[PDB]
Amino acid sequence: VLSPADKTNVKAAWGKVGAHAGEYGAEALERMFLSFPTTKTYFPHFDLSHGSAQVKGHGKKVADALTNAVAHVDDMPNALSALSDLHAHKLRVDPVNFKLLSHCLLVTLAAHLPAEFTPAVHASLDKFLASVSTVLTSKY
Amino acid sequence: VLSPADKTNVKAAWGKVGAHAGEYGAEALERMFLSFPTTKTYFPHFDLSHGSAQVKGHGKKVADALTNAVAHVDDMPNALSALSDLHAHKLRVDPVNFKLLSHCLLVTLAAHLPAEFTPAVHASLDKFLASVSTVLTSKY
Amino acid sequence: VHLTPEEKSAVTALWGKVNVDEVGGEALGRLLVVYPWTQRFFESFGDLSTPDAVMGNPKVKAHGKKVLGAFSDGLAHLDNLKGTFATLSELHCDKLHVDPENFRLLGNVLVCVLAHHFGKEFTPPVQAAYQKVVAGVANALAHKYH
Amino acid sequence: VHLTPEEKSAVTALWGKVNVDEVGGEALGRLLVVYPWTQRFFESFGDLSTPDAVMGNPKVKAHGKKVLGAFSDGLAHLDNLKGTFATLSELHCDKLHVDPENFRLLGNVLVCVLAHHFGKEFTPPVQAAYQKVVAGVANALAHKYH
Ligand code: HEM
Ligand code: HEM
Ligand code: HEM
Ligand code: HEM
Ligand SMILES: [S]
Ligand SMILES: [S]
Ligand SMILES: [S]
Ligand SMILES: [S]
Ligand SMILES: [S]
Ligand SMILES: [S]
Repeated sequence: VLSPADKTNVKAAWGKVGAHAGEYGAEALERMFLSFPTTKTYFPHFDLSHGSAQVKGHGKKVADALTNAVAHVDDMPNALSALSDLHAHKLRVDPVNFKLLSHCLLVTLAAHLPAEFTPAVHASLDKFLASVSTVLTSKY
Repeated sequence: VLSPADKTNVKAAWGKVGAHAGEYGAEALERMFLSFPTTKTYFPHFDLSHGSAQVKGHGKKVADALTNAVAHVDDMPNALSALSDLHAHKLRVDPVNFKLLSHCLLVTLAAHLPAEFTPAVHASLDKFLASVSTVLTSKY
Repeated sequence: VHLTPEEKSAVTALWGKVNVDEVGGEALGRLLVVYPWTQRFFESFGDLSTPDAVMGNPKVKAHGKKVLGAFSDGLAHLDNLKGTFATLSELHCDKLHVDPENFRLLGNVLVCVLAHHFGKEFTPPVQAAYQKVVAGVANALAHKYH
Repeated sequence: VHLTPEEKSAVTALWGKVNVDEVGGEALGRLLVVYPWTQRFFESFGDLSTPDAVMGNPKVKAHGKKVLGAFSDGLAHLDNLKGTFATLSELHCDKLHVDPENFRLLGNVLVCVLAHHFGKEFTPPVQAAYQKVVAGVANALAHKYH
């Protein structure tokens, strides 16, 4: 359950992310691949090297999915339904891995938004990413 | 997402549990306390010895909560709302522990219902208990 | 890991009654059915589209026999699980990159299979002893991540 | 755990710039705010009703200083974390019965605090090195469960 204060906090922090959203998604992916190398096996056809155009393009897709979730925070199962089908059915992503990407997204936000990443906003963003992760794993 | 087949399977297996529900809840609790001793710290005022009347009485409460969840499987957040408030706010139960009790409930069902505990029903019961656990942890 | 003599007794007496040709396939099949993302690692096994296809799959039964033999080897070396599972750890960690959370899952599925097979014989104290074993095996298999 | 010389370099250079009187309290406070069930273990700390009360609590800052000192000790003994954290493992496991998943959580909160404090300096490779450290500390703290 995202509280009213949580939704306000998530809107504010992601709103300050602005047009960097694509770049931050790519950085979170690189953080995950380097910190948690098991996650790399899901992208054998990617070049995962730094500066990879495939990682940059994918990070924009990830950021756009989160932006969609923020914009439809009261209706996330519906908004992310096609994405949950993809991850669970076709890609068969291990649910553990959503915790890893969520952590790397928080680290990325912390490293870029020193003013916004207060303890209260940190708590709200963690609950938001946990809620997104719950939706994306709901379809095994 | 519990599928239609999952709801049918859970109804059938729990329906066969019958009036043993109270006893099975108490056995699952004992299984958890012995297998995962960290869980005992939540019950310092309980006598956790075998045959304890407090564990027997509590196991009936647990079984009745699951029976309520089965009977309202399409509306579990509402049915379990007061229970989720209790576990998250007042008791502050570590979310890890719901996986431990869910596992011990499956073990208890497996040990008592050899005919019902097929792989398909095992999968449905695991998804059901994961759904109950998600509701009970939704309120931190 | 350290089992008490009573814990060792409980584990050993039950394991001598296990059908070593079937219980491994039963636990592996249930892992693939209950935790479907694990099917990602078994694409070469063929039909896993339904629970009956999984449990009836001969490659699942065959491979489950090898998995159970590894658990049997762990039961015989309860205080050198790390050395026992060293080559298995390099396989699962360095080459397969299985997340170690799934080692815990398979161990818990094995416990469910033993409860199903032995019924009331699989008492809470007997379970508690088996949870120590499967936790120790999972930890040893994950040492190459540690 | 084994860090490469480049990983050791990245970790050591950043840690020498950490304010050891504040970062521990910041990580502990955020743990209590973000993962509220951990407040179960700190009833004697007083007002934890709001995030500002947690972060401003003097007992939180004081205890966080001890936690950070333990991480510093781990950084100095990267290949004997088990011996380093032995008495701490008995405290958290045998006497407090903290679930070891929370050791991983606190480690990840520390990583978030370091990213917040150091910004772009906390590069993905620097993070990857710190994840190895906090994973090794968590594993050593949990050895009395293992
Ligand atoms: C917050 C969590 C996540 C979000 C919002 C997310 C979002 C997305 C999106 C938007 C796509 C592209 C959909 C399309 O192009 O049709 C995608 C694809 C994909 N995702 Fe995720 N994802 C998340 C977590 C993960 C995790 C944890 C993994 C594995 C470690 C993963 C693995 C993949 C893979 C393998 C693809 C296919 C890439 C390709 O073949 O081009 N995702 N994801
Ligand atoms: C499927 C999961 C669970 C269910 C259905 C469940 C259900 C219940 C119910 C029905 C009650 C009594 C409510 C009342 O009397 O007002 C209760 C109380 C309680 N539960 Fe749970 N519970 C679950 C998991 C857990 C876990 C994992 C823990 C901790 C390891 C836990 C700890 C407690 C405690 C400490 C109490 C208070 C007991 C007392 O002081 O009398 N519960 N639970
Ligand atoms: C307690 C946990 C486990 C044990 C004891 C175990 C045991 C084994 C054994 C004995 C082998 C055969 C190695 C050989 O042929 O020399 C094997 C292979 C394999 N295991 Fe496991 N396993 C465990 C968990 C898992 C899990 C959870 C997965 C996937 C989700 C997995 C995936 C595989 C794969 C893909 C192979 C084939 C590797 C190859 O042939 O190259 N294992 N395992
Ligand atoms: C990396 C993880 C952790 C480290 C390095 C760490 C470190 C420490 C240290 C150095 C002490 C002081 C011991 C002494 O005074 O001699 C301590 C005490 C304590 N820790 Fe932690 N800790 C960790 C995780 C946790 C977590 C996650 C919790 C609770 C959720 C926790 C609960 C406590 C409590 C209650 C005490 C006080 C025990 C007492 O005074 O008797 N610890 N810890
Ligand atoms: S790759
Ligand atoms: S992704
Ligand atoms: S107790
Ligand atoms: S409970
Ligand atoms: S396996
Ligand atoms: S602590």
